[PDB]
Amino acid sequence: MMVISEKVRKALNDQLNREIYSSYLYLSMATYFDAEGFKGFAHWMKKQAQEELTHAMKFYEYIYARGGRVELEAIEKPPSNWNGIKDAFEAALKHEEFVTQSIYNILELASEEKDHATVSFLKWFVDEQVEEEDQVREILDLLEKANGQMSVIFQLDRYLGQRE
Amino acid sequence: MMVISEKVRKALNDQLNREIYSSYLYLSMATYFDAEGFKGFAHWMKKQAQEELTHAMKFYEYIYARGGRVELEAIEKPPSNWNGIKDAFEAALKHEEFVTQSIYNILELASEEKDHATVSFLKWFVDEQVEEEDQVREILDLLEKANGQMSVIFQLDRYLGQRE
Amino acid sequence: MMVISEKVRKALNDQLNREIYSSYLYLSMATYFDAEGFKGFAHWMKKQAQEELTHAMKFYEYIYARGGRVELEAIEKPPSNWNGIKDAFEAALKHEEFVTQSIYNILELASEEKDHATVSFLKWFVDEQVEEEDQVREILDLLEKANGQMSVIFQLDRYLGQRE
Amino acid sequence: MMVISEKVRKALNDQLNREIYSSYLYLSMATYFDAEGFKGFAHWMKKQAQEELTHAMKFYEYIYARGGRVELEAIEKPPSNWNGIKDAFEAALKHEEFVTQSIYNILELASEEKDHATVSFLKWFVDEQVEEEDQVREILDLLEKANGQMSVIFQLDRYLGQRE
Amino acid sequence: MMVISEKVRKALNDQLNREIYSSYLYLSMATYFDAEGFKGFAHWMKKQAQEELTHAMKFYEYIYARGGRVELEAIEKPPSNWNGIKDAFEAALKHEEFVTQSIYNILELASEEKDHATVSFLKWFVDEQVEEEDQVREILDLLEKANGQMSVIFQLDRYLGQRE
Amino acid sequence: MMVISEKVRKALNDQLNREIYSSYLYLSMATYFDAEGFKGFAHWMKKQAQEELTHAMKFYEYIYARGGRVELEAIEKPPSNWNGIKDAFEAALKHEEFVTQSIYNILELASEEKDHATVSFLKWFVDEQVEEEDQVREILDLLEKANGQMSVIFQLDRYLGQRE
Ligand SMILES: CCCCCCCCCCCCCCCCCCCC
Ligand SMILES: CCCCCCCCCCCCCCCCCCCC
Ligand SMILES: CCCCCCCCCCCCCCCCCCCC
Ligand SMILES: [Fe+3]
Ligand SMILES: [Fe+3]
Ligand SMILES: [Fe+3]
Ligand SMILES: [Fe+3]
Ligand SMILES: [Fe+3]
Ligand SMILES: [Fe+3]
Repeated sequence: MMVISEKVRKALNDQLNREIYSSYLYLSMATYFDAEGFKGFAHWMKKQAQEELTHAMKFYEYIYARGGRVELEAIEKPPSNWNGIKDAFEAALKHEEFVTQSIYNILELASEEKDHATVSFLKWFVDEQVEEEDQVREILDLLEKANGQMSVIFQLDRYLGQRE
Repeated sequence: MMVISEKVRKALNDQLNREIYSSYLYLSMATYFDAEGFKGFAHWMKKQAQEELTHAMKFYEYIYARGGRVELEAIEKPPSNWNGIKDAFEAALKHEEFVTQSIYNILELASEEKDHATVSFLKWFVDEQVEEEDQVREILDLLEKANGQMSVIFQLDRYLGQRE
Repeated sequence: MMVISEKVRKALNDQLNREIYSSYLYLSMATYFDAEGFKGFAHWMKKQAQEELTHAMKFYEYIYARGGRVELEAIEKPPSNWNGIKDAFEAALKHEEFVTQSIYNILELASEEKDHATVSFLKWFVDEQVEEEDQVREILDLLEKANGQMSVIFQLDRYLGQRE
Repeated sequence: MMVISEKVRKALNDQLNREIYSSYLYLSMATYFDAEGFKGFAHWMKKQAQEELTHAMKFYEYIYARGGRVELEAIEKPPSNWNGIKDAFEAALKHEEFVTQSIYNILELASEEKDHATVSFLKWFVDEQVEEEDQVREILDLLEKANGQMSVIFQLDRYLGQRE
Repeated sequence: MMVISEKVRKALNDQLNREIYSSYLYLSMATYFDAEGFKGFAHWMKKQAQEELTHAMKFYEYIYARGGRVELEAIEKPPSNWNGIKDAFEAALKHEEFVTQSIYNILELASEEKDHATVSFLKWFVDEQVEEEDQVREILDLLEKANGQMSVIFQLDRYLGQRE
Repeated sequence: MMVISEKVRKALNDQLNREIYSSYLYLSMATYFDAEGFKGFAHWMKKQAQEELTHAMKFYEYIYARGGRVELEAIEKPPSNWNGIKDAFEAALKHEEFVTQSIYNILELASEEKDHATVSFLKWFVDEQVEEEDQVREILDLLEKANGQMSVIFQLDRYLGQRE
């Protein structure tokens, strides 16, 4: 039987679906970059999309480990175009900060319910979000320095296209 | 410039989104098998979901190679429950036969337009569909022979849980 | 259930039986070459007979993959006497060209029915028949040049006897 | 020149053709097992068909070694269906016992003619027939013990499917 | 004797000669890049010329495999001057798209004649042309982004000069 | 700036174009040998065609090293048929002797102009032409000894077909 509350189960399932959307949004940013011919930025976003799916499956396996079940929900259509390289990465940063706040909300729900197992499980994501946000902020700072000069933006398309 | 027609680009983009849905459907079947305690069947379905993502990305890269762009659409909520193991695999077979017909329709459209590049590209998917349909039919035949015997269902769950 | 039509299943089953006969014909050619004391030509024909069985089994496995069944039919007695070495290889070429036309007829039937899976499956055989015909044409050209000279025919016997 | 009698040559050639039919019969049993969805039993029968061809070719090479020639005859249509797994293997046992008696008849004929070379050649087949018959009896014993339990028949299908 | 029609043989021979011209055109592009001091772009074009010769020899061997013969025709003088790097690669792209259409025309002729062997042979070039066009489009996108900045064009010259 | 005279540059460019024609001529001889069924002689001629391209590219790189430019000219249609194997190799010998005299004419022009760099560059070709002529003379001597004797011509075809 399920040892998380239905309310914590719902919060975790909601977050799983949010991570699925995150993966889909980053794939959409990849489609935009590929349409604009930045094959390295697109590669970076495809890798990010794969990473978000691993987040979703961590939520999946935790839900089942606590006796719950996962219900997949409809996936909203992501935006398909951005008003520039900066516009896309600013959207990514805004999205990741929203994901961080969502995880925070689950953590406090679990803590109020004295569900220490879920509180502890979420630590990994708190720490991971620190890094996700930082990587996007670093990219945005580089884009600010480039100031639209393609001499430099070529170098950064090439470097992010190196992501493993 | 785009060297596929807009109608062929649309058909290919539609199929990419269909493959994304397929992946999500197989993930949902995994949520069902895991809820029912069949971790080997669930494992098989997670592997199948990943395979469907590789199909989607094959369409993605071909579309860009012909000068088109991809637009991701909303993904419909899949079913979450089946009336038993057979019911789920029968749903999988019906879905794969629908995917095959979808591929056939693109092939016939591209052939009507004398788009030999797209006709040739689609051959890989025709052959792959033969294999996917056959593997599900094989599982259904084994389940029919098992006739609900848990000894045999345990053995098959093991076997499918070994999928690489 | 069977997802090829009965007319296509019958065409494929007919061709499987045709490939069995091909194997048997080449074994009969081996009996002739061995009776004439050309063990290298006989070796080549025994290898060709084994190759034809691999063709039959490719049809076999495709038929089952599409939900059909194979029915083996009577095997006609092959000829056992030829006028000479070149006449045997000329008969081989005529047989392979007949096999190619038989395959073409299946492809055109499948295409009429929009059975794209079977059309795609048969491509391997179209390409292979090009090679089968060409290898016999090459041997026939060498035998025409030899012009019955037993010195040269012995060299060709030793060379064909090296077939792997 | 031929140093076997024509009667012994005919007996050996008749047996070569019997071995060709044996191979074809076992391939037909494979068509039945594959239609019934027992891919391991079918695999065993495909291996047996290849073994029977090695028997035919041992007769072939001996006939030529004694200065005779081989004449291939029409091959009769084998049965395509059996009333079940045990029915098919009972047919296989009856066939192999008929093959053994046929070999015995050649041996007795050659002995009457004081053709010691052929009597000695046939000892390999006498000994091999002991093993062929015994392997079928062992499978029939296993099927008798299984008594139609699919739990056990799955085991036997996988075990026979491991045949090298 | 020839098993392609004279019309299909002439279409294939015409294409072989077109592939020879393609090779010569790319060598001429190398003469331009070397005159402009871009040794890496020139290296890329020398490698491309060699690849075009392999295309010509594939047509050569297929014509002979179907019993035809090759007749080499005069090769027209290629252009030797372009208005810049991007202009040369735009010419390469236009040339490759013309080559693709030429191949399509042969494919449609062969299909009209039910020459399934030749249609199938041409599939390889259909797929290869997809790749050739895409590789030139990728180079054109890089040159577009470079926007005449010699900093980037030096790097691109080195990179293309590494072609194996 | 160009440090060869225009007259020497034109002589070298003319010779580069002559070497291209040489390559094409030897490919045409290959088309003849393949039409006649002598795949070893054809192989030898294909290897010779590639060797002539290496000659052309040695002229190419020297022209650029001295500040000149290469202009590729139209290639004349080579003969496609010869009155036999010996006729083809006699034509090859006559061609190579013509090439040697052409190189000599460049050397004498450069010496008149005291262009010691070009005189020295051409020594490699003087020495190479000695070998080019000698290998064809050797083949012609073998063919004279063979005297149309097909037994011997087979041996010569296989030997020339081993060319690396
Ligand atoms: C290389 C880009 C990968 C594609 C990312 C797609 C993002 C949206 C996909 C929707 C979800 C589909 C189901 C995926 C389940 C994966 C489960 C296996 C373990 C990761
Ligand atoms: C040493 C060379 C051996 C050549 C043997 C070729 C025999 C050809 C006879 C064909 C007709 C009988 C076919 C029987 C079925 C064989 C199935 C084998 C694959 C499983
Ligand atoms: C770096 C080398 C570049 C050389 C390109 C030359 C293209 C000129 C075309 C002329 C054709 C001559 C015949 C060549 C036949 C070669 C056949 C064998 C090799 C595939
Ligand atoms: Fe995430
Ligand atoms: Fe798929
Ligand atoms: Fe065949
Ligand atoms: Fe036997
Ligand atoms: Fe090409
Ligand atoms: Fe030369």
